[PDB]
Amino acid sequence: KTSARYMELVGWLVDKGITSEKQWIQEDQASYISFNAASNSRSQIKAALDNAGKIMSLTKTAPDYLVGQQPVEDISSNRIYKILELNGYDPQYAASVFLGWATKKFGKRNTIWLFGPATTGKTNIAEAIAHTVPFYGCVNWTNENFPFNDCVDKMVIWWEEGKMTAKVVESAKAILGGSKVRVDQKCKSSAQIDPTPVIVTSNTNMCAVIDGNSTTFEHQQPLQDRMFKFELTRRLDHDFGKVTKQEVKDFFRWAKDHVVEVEHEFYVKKGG
Amino acid sequence: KTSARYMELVGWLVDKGITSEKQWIQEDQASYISFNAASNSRSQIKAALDNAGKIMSLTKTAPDYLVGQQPVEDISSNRIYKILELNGYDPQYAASVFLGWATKKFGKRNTIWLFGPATTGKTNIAEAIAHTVPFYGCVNWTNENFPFNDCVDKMVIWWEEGKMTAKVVESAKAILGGSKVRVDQKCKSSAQIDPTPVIVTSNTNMCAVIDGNSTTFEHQQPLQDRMFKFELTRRLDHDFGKVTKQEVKDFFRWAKDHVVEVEHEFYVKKGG
Amino acid sequence: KTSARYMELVGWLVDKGITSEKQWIQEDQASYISFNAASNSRSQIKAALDNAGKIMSLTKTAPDYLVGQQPVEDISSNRIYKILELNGYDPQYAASVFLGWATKKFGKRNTIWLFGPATTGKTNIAEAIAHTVPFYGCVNWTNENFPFNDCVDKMVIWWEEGKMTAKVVESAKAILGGSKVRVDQKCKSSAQIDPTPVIVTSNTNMCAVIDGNSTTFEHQQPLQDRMFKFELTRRLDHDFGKVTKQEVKDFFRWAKDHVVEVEHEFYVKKGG
Amino acid sequence: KTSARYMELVGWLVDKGITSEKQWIQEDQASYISFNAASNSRSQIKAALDNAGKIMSLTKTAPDYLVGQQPVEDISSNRIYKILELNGYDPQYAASVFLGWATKKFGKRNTIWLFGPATTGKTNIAEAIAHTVPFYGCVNWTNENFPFNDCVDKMVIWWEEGKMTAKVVESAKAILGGSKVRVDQKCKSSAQIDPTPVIVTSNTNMCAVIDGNSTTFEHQQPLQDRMFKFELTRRLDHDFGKVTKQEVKDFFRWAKDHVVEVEHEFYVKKGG
Amino acid sequence: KTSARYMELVGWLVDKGITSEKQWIQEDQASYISFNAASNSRSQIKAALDNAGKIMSLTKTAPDYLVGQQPVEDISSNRIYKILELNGYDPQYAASVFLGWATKKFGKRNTIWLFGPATTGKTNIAEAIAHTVPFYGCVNWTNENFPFNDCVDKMVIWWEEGKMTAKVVESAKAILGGSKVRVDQKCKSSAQIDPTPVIVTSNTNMCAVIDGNSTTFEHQQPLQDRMFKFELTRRLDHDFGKVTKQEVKDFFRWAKDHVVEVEHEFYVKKGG
Amino acid sequence: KTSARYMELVGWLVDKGITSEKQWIQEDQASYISFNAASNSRSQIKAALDNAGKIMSLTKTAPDYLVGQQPVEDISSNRIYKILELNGYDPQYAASVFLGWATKKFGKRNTIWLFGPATTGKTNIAEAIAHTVPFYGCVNWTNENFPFNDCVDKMVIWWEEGKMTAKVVESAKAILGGSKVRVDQKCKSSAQIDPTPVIVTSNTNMCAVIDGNSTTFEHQQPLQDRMFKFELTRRLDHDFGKVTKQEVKDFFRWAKDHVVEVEHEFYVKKGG
Amino acid sequence: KTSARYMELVGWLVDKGITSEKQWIQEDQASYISFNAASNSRSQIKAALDNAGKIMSLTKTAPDYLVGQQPVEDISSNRIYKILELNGYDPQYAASVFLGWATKKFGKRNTIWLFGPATTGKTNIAEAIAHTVPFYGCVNWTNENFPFNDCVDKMVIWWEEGKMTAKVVESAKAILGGSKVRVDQKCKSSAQIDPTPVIVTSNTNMCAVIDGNSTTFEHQQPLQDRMFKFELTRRLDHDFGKVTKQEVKDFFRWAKDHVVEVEHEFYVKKGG
DNA sequence: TTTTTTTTTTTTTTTTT
Repeated sequence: KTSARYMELVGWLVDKGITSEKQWIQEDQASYISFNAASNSRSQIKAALDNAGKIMSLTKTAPDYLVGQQPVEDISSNRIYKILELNGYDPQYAASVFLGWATKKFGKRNTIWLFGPATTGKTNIAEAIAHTVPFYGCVNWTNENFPFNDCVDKMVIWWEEGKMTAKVVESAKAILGGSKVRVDQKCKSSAQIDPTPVIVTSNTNMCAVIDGNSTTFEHQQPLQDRMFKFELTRRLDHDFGKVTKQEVKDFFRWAKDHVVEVEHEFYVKKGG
Repeated sequence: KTSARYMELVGWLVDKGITSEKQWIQEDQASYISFNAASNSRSQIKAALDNAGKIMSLTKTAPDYLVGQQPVEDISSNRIYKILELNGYDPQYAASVFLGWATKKFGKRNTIWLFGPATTGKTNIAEAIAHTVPFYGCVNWTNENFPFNDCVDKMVIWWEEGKMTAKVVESAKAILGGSKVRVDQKCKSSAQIDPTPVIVTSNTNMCAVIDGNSTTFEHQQPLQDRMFKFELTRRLDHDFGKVTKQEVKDFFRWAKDHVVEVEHEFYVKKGG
Repeated sequence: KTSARYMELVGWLVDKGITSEKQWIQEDQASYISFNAASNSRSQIKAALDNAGKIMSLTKTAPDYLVGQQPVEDISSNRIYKILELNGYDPQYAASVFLGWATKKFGKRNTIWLFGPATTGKTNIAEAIAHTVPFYGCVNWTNENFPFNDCVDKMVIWWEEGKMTAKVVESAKAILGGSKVRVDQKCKSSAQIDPTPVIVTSNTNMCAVIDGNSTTFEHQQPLQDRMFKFELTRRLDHDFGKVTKQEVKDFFRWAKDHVVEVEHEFYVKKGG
Repeated sequence: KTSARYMELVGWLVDKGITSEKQWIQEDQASYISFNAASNSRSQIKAALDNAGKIMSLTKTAPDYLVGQQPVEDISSNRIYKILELNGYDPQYAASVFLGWATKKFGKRNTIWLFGPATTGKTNIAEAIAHTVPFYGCVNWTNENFPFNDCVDKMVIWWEEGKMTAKVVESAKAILGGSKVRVDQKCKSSAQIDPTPVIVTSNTNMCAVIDGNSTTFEHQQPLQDRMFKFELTRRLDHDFGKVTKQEVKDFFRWAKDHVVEVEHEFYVKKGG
Repeated sequence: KTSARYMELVGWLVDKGITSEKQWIQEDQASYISFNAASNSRSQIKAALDNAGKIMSLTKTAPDYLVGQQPVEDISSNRIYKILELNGYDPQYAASVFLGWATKKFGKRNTIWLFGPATTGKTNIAEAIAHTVPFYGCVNWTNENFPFNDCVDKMVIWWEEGKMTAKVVESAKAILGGSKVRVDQKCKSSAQIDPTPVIVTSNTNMCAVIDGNSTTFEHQQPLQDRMFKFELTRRLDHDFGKVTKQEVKDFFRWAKDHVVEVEHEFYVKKGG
Repeated sequence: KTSARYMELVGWLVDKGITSEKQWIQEDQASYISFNAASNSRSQIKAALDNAGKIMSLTKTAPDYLVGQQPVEDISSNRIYKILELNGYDPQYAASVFLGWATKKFGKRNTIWLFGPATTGKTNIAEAIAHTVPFYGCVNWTNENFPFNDCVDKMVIWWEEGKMTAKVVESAKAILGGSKVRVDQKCKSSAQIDPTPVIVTSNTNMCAVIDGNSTTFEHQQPLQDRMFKFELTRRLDHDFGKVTKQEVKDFFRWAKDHVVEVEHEFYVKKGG
Repeated sequence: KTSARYMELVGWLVDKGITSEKQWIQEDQASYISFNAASNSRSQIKAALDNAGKIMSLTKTAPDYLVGQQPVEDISSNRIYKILELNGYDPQYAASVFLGWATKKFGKRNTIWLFGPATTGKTNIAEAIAHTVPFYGCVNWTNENFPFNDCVDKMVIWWEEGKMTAKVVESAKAILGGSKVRVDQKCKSSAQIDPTPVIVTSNTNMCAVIDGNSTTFEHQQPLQDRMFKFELTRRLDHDFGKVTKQEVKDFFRWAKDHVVEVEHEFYVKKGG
């Protein structure tokens, strides 16, 4: 009276691919109600969801969720196209750089930073990128005792608040080049972080490592060599976002299709 | 077995719009009594009510109950228009601002602050609007530990007590500008907030942020540009309020039928 | 197995209007001991009592089950009128004020404050009134920063002894004129005190406010404008009172049988 | 099912001489093992004992179950007569005083205080009184935060050592005066102490009131008009006392037989 | 069958000389095997042993294990007699004092403080006297946070190292003077104490009181007027002692056979 | 079914060398779905895996898995061989030292301290060795309360970052050299550590002991006497990894085949 | 039901001499997994382990493990002869002293101490003696707050470090001197140690007693004239230790079969 | 046919400190 129920729940979770609570809430609430009525023991469903998430992360990496199964159709049918056109950035070169940074094959280069206002198509694009990947780590400096937290076995590490802290410079340097390092999470819990691309959204400077109560500038060369900086100037307009999933999938497919040459230096010569 | 019963209970809770035990006892009390008699474990009904509320907050909006299916076909039939012409404000402009702040037709601008003593009738209108929306929250800024405690998955955010706190200004600005944000809630909870229309009612100026024990003024530019400020000079009569749901529905219908353009401004003009 | 028992208990609690376990223990004993022997958890009885209290307070009021249909059949059949005449107060004016306080509709005026001897035959009357009505909030000075704690969901509120504090003055000011305001309570919790008619018994200067460690007289004009002062001087005999439900019902009936105009004012002039 | 067992247990606790854990263990020893074997849950027996104690303390006074139906025949039959002769008290006068103090007919003169060493025989009398009635309150002033700890819902209270503070003098004045009032007990809670007759046995002056950090005796007129003081002089002999129960019942019956006039003051006429 | 099994277990624990778990397993071993074969939860045997111990402590007392079963009438039949003769004490007077202190015929005086080395027979004799009785208390003054530990109704209260703390001296005085008292136990436990004979075995002056972190002699007069003094100025030979049950039985028999007079004062006045 | 399923799970854990949950998930993935479809009870599988891990840690060691099963084939063409040849380290001497430190043949010399930059290649080799073996401890120094982590019974104890502490220097010395000491974990329980080969990797000065809140070098003689210090300064190229289990097995087999008389000494000499 | 399982567990624990879960898993792991799969409750196993420990400690001592069960007739051949020749003491005299200390026939003389540098054959012999007997206490001085914590009802008290404290001097005197005494350990816990053999492993200032917050030698005589003290100088080699059980058994048999004269004195002559 | 409760494992604290 429990084996078949657990099997059906695991099958439904694998067929739907749930990652949180509101998702399954707006999806199909009949299975959840049936499970709650049959037994309030949420341990089984929690373990099943954890196993499903682990299998999806360790197997379905970032590119696995980037290559759209449908045809690319056209690149002009996405808001990112006109956004970059108004901002002024190379589409093919930017797509190639993003692919190289997400594939982790570049080596010590695995981090992108943006400098400019948030109204220039930054917050919307960051939210769209975070919502695209099903497993993403939203790291925030809400707890100074442990900065890095939700970012173990994920796909994209979002940095929308503050900058890189100085108390965990080793972890940041290891993640910049796709490496790993044992970092502490909550109270008594040291775990290793796997190679996961990081994207910044905060309107600050990634090089400005916050230490104690000021900024430190001692390892600017490695931070610049392991991170690609994109300057922002010309702001956007009104209602210049609303990035969906089909547009991102088509953009990723187009980027994977045509690939150009990419360098491996800080001073990126954007001239594709 | 219990799956059908749980599905029926969820459907009933969704169609009844229950928000707590009081509403459940007022509406259908037989189901609650039967569930309590069959088993004291209120975990099932609690989870069902939570899921129903989350679904209603993520799907239900304003036209579901704020806009009536049939308009009033007149103007001299509801005390709302009487109180409006007594206070002295633009009817079409006010309706447009209300529809833009509730239905969300722009983005940043998504807040309203109507100041008025306990005699101009604004308090009665605010209480009626709060009672209309069952899934609303009276986020009272009295407790200096967790202010935002009634704005997560709600219909309206009533601000009738207290001004603003300087400790959490980012979350307030994000809620005013229609977007998500993280608030330092409990020790093991801090999710985002869904874009919910916020209406102010306290006589104290909400723009004056309260920091610990002092008042700030530099943080007034965004608080003023992300909302519409209105003032009520003339009072009312002998108990003129207690607006019901039919009156609000008729007013919303009349607005949707007759609405001009919407302007982006903070200081209300002397017209209307 | 227990649905019938739960429904019977709920019906009995709604009929007898029981609010505490002591009342039910004193009244029905067969069903009580039967439920105790059956279910070893008081969750059912607690839920039944909560539902009964909600239906009696939120939906119902007090005079509905307080104004007995059996008139007094004469001018004065007890000693309440004799005590009132010995104290020195307006007859028709006092009756009108009492009817307005019981019904609540004569503007914001809905509170009485007594002052005089510490035993002017009022303690026994207050105790009898509290014992008769099933819903009564006894405001005690147990808490330091949160003195007001027995005013949410109640028919009448009684102020024992001690001067009003300054930590929660807005709640009292709102309850005086029927308004409401959300204030904090224990540790990490804020609620809105439901407006309820309040009566003060402490002869001390209740108009004064205890602010931290001083006596402020600022909150005096609104308190006097929203309340009626009763200056007590001449006391009664030895425990002159013994008010019962029948006496209160007869008084309410004889007062409703003859209603006159009301003179809203703070100073209750004894002469004329 | 368990209704019959619960009814039998209640009847036993009522008319079997069971009031505490030790008393119940000494009464029916096999009943405890039988109840433990029939059910491993002591909640039923705990609730039964609580209900029995409440019914015996609240509604049930004390003399009704401590006044034998047979006279004392001759006053020279117990050690109480010798103690009274050695101390100095009028037979009929003391009997009438005790009757009035136990019946609470004076309205406010329901208090007794003794001013004499422990060697006079006060300790033995207090021990006999405590052993007689099964229930009794024991107020210990060892902790200022919890003055009245053992006296809620009782018939006779015994003041061991220590004096009464000045933080809750109103509670003591209402208890000794034949009234009631909320009193702060443990867990920052407020309990109710009905007019329970109290008797003091310590040798220290009980008139001293500890207010904050001083000793004041302002409460003199009420303490004299609501209590009766008795000064002791002569002591007793080595190994004397050990008052039983039948002797107390016979003495109470003899006192009830001869009832005369009782004065109204603090210093009772020490004569006869 | 539960009641019959409980009664059989109680009878076995009573007629097998069982105190709890240690002695229960020492005397018999098949009881646990039978219990495991019948049931599994040790709560049954725990409650059985608790009830057996409570009954043994209530009914029987000290004399239950003092007088032997077979008369002997001889002073050279035990080692305690030779020890007391070598130390310099009258055998008849010592036996009379022991017989008078065992039954507690004096009342006020029921304690004797012994101060002397261990080679003369102090710690060994104390441990033998403590183990002679099945239920005994060990109020070892080792933790300032725990005044009286094991001593809730016992036959003999053995005191080893440590002195009474200036905070619960009244409880010790009442226990020594044949009376009860309430002493705080653990964080959530506190029971009274029954008048049980107490014997000290401190190597120093036990009359001293431990006040906070110093020594004070405030309660020395009561301890001197209610307790005798014993000094061990001599020393016995090596390889001696062993106070079995037959020795104590013969000693008590000889004491009861030879009864004289006992004096009451500070020092030990061996006059009889 | 329960016993058979538990036995099958234990056998699978012993065969596949399961240690954690994610490992078994990635390994025998069909077993998880089979157990979910058969029943719902993760406690059984958790206990089985815990018992299997405990057995493997208490019975197995390092040489049980370090020994290969076929010829080493490569002698100096592999990546590790090329790195060792370019670093100027003795191949045979290094292999003999590793065999003596892992196989426990040295006994008194079972500690290695690698000092130098991070790009030398020691960090990557240590991480690969830790990830290859199943059970392994990560004794880090992130908190000042838990000096050790999961080192109790393991194959290799990797010291990523941090330095030795002072509150428990005996435990660290016993874990490194191979002594004994009863370590005390939290305030609940504790346990010792089994002689497991420890390998250090932190580039910081490991000899710097953290005493309270300062740096002390008093506990350096034990390390100098029972530990070889190797200065790893010669950096490598740019991410030179690609380490498998077959290569490590071949290297261990070649080392075992080429073993002579290892020279014991703190500072590394020119014997290469 | 569980009678057969309990009997089987008791028989296995008595046969294999199991003293904990580790020993049970090492001797017979099949029954452990069988019981874990056929029953989740551990009450039966806990009771069996407690009974085994009681039977092995209470009804045992030191000499019980002296004369081995297998004759070997070994004298000078194992590492014991080498350690004796390196320490500089008479083998026959040392064996006789060890036998006398294990049998406890010298009254106060019941302890052995051996001073030396560090790894001078003392730690090896200490660890061998600790691992020989399956039941013993490891009174580690890692927590000076509770020294004598794990040694109650044991066979050998191992002292691998720390020094002698003044807070538990009575227990140490009773153990080394052969007596019994109760001492308070943790919060609400008293332990009584019996005359149990003690073996020291460290070479610290054992004579210096830690009193309050400093060192004192007040117990010079009680700590000197109560045990046999010896001095060492010549150390050993590397990997030349780890005394097994066969050598210890042979030495014990040789000492039991070869007994000479033992002089009662602390300052033992250098060379028996 | 016939039930329908074996303990359904009815669900569990606050603690573990």
